Amino acid sequence: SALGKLQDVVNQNAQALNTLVKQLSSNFGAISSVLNDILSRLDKVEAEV
Amino acid sequence: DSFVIRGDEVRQIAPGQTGKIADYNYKLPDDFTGCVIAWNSNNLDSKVG
Repeated sequence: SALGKLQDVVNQNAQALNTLVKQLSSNFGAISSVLNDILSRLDKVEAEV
Repeated sequence: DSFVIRGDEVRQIAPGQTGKIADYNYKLPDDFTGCVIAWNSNNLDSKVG
């Protein structure tokens, strides 16, 4: 616990990076999180939404 | 653009649709700005023979 501040900063940076790289798996109301599965299941007028 | 089609093929004139007429001889772009005008001409073009 002597170097807790630097370790905490590193852990916060790593957690921010992990959250930013994990937010891609979310749907955000869409049908899927993968663009290939969306551009190959709907037409060019409904997949745009 | 003046042309004659089937009464069931009117829905194919809308942009971003499907159909044999809408994909082989006539097609509107996705950024079409205008109005589509259509009317019945059975007593004008159709012939008894």
